[PDB]
Amino acid sequence: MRRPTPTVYVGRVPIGGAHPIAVQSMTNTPTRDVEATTAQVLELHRAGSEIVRLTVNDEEAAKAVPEIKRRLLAEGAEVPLVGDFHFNGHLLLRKYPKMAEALDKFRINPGTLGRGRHKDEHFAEMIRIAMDLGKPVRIGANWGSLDPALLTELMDRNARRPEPKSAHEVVLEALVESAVRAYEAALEMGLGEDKLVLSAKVSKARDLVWVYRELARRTQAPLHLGLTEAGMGVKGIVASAAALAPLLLEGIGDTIRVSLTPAPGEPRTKEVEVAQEILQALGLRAFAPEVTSCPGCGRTTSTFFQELAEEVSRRLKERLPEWRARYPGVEELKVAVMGCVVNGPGESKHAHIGISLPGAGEEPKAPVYADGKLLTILKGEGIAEEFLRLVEDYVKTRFAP
Amino acid sequence: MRRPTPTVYVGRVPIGGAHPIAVQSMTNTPTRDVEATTAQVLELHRAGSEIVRLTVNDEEAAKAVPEIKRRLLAEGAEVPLVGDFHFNGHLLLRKYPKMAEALDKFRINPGTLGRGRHKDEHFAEMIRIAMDLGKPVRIGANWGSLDPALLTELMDRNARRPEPKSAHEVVLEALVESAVRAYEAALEMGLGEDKLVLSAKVSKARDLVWVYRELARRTQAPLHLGLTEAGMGVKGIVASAAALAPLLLEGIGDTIRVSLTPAPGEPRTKEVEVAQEILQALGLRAFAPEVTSCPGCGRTTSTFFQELAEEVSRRLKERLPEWRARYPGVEELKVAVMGCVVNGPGESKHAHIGISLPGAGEEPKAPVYADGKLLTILKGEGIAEEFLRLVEDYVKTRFAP
Ligand SMILES: C[C@@]1(CO)OP(=O)(O)OP(=O)(O)OC[C@H]1O
Ligand SMILES: C[C@@]1(CO)OP(=O)(O)OP(=O)(O)OC[C@H]1O
Ligand code: SF4
Ligand code: SF4
Repeated sequence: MRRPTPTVYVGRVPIGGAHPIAVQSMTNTPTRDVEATTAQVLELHRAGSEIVRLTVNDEEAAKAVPEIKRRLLAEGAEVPLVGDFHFNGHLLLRKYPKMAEALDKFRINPGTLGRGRHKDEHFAEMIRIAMDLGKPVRIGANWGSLDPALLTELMDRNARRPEPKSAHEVVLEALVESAVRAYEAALEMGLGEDKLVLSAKVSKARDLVWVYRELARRTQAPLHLGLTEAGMGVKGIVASAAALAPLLLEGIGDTIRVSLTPAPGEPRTKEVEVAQEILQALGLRAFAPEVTSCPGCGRTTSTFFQELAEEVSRRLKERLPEWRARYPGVEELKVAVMGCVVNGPGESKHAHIGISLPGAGEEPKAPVYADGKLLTILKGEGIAEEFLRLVEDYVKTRFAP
Repeated sequence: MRRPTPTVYVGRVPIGGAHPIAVQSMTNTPTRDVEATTAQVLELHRAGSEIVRLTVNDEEAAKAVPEIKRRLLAEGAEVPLVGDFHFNGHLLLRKYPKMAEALDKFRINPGTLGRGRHKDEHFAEMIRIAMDLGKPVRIGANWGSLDPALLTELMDRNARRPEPKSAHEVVLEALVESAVRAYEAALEMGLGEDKLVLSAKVSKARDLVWVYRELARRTQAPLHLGLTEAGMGVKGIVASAAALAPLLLEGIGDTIRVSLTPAPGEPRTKEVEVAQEILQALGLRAFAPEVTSCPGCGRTTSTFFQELAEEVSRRLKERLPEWRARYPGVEELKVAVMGCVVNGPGESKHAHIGISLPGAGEEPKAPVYADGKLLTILKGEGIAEEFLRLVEDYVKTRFAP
């Protein structure tokens, strides 16, 4: 099912149909602040961001990039950096060659190149720089910055149809056309297929699915997939997952970014967490152990069940750094915590290891299952720490080198 | 695209292809606690739960249901109640007819009916009760409680194939077969097509999509769709949305429930919120105004942007009760809050009303767009309260009766 694509290396990270779908993010510190940006790149990388983007918006930002890269390399952090260019990318890349060389990838937006004839020249200049330095490029369209000349073109084509489409449908058409035309122009200039990634983001899920299906049909490039401007909190999380899932299940998408608005004081790493959860939920990557647990209902005996589930989740997170170093494959661990006999044994048998608490009407004992069979039955006090010891014993055996 | 189905009324709430996809939830208080359960049914309903399920697990639970229903009706709360039966449903429904009459729907699990021959008799008894009272039924299979006799049957059929499938694939087959056979048996007994809903839940997203596609092909019934045992926190939210979205976009699903494990002390209403967000993200329902906002990046000028986005989201939530009463259609409101000129004007033009803050390099002014055109430009202090006044003025005009 995975769409075949050429491989594009973003630094040491390969993107494309033969490679795992890469998680990426973008900093939100001012790029001119070397200390703050370096720190956030590191933080994002440590959280799971395999590629990190930073805006390169003005001369002060450009001047900071080589120093950011130097500091990352000094700690052996080889996380690739993507520069995000708008309006003046051709000028910054021309004027600051050390910045152009320090970056691992350039992002161009076909709607933020300039006016009229200037747009093609600016484009060309950026692509020439990339070719000269052997850098990959993302041609990233976004409907928040759609090339107006292209929109008018397609509106006029639409108006000629026997059955014109809606204005909204035409905007989607223009967005795809913008990406596809810029992709083909870059190819025609001599930028290699191993150096082009495409995106074309919109902020509504159903629209994103239409767009990406069209991009995937009309191009061969690896695709950077994300729902732009997803918003805040649960809404932003849900919309992001709902938009990406249909496309990922159809084999479309080579790298993802989750565009969450942080709440004031919420860490910028949250979007990385959500990206990882999307991929893992769909079986496309394994990053860390996970917990399958029922909602609980009036059959569940006390607040113990919710406490135990949370304690297990916490413990897995705490053990992971050590486990990752010792036990190959542990990222695939699935642990169940269940509230009663209705689904508890059966769901637990589908995990690597699971506990079925006794709910209402049951004898006060908790069977524990591993590899689909009864392992033991726990009773009394301290069931949580007993179970967590059995999980540790399980991991040490199952994921032994 | 919506799959056509007969209409099944769950109380006053119609379920099926001609009706909006209904949000449902399940209580987690002990059903025997009348006060606690009534209160939680009300809370869930007020949060958006159009249908509420409660376990009816033992005689004490059964005895409480008529009193719960009576209390709800005394306040004019017509929220339909679904009784969740396992193991002893035939006995409780027989012994407590006032409970059977008080419920609006019975849920049966074909894997929790009993042993051997007893399973068909128990089934039949429950279906007979439902027919006698004119109640609808959900036949709800779950792979945590899969009928073992059916699994063996299908394992033996599998073993005879020239190319047997995996054990995991056979479990999925058995789950679908369990639901389909019980559905057909209920039809054959004389339960009407206007009285049968089906589910067949699994805890892994990709599996849920396979299962529901099969259920949808093989049956005509409205389908209750949910990812069972989704787990806690962001993982549970993401997995739920990722599993449901592909199916909802294909037109499959007539009611949903989100199976989140609450954190200790987290309200049971969170699953309702997530369910609403799934449906609204996909354009299938509109419950309340929403905010489209960028992630912010190093182009964004201060923590003001995140604060403003959050303030707008909060204000919309606070205004909604009044707005819903005054202004028809307001649930469809889309408001944008954007961090800079790159995408700010364009995204704002796609909302009903939006603000584009000035980011780095820009003059300290914030254009505001409404209905796709410039409405005003804000400057100075108090931009948040000015914008929120313009949102109020907008709503009063656009959503006027
Ligand atoms: C930074 C921007 C600029 O176009 O990048 P995109 O890749 O278009 O989209 P997203 O990742 O949602 O980030 C916000 C955008 O403003
Ligand atoms: C209550 C149970 C019982 O089978 O209901 P289902 O509808 O099978 O699934 P879900 O809504 O995930 O709730 C948990 C289950 O244990
Ligand atoms: S497994 Fe038991 S306690 Fe958990 S939600 Fe299902 S019926 Fe309730
Ligand atoms: S709209 Fe501007 S501030 Fe917001 S993420 Fe995009 S480039 Fe950054």
